[PDB]
Amino acid sequence: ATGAISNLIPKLGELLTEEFKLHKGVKKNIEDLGKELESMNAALIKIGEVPLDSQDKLWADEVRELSYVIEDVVDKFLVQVDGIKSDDNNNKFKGLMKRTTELLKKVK
Repeated sequence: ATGAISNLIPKLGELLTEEFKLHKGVKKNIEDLGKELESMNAALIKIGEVPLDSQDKLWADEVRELSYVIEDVVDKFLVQVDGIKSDDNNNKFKGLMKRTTELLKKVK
């Protein structure tokens, strides 16, 4: 037999494609939100030059509430990204590669 290599090839292919779909989906979501926050930031700067009513005050509170909501989602994403970098299973690559390369040295 060839060990688990026959089973490993389609699993790595499944992992490669699913990781690629996840990256592109997350990358697009962050960029699309960043585009709208930059557009909102530019609009709020133009309004700051205007010499406001109660509706402006209410919408200012809605802007502040949205900032909290987005900041919470982004801060927790940064924490999870930091955790994946320090993850135990994610750090096993270098340990497997060292054993993999040393065995392939004996081949050639």
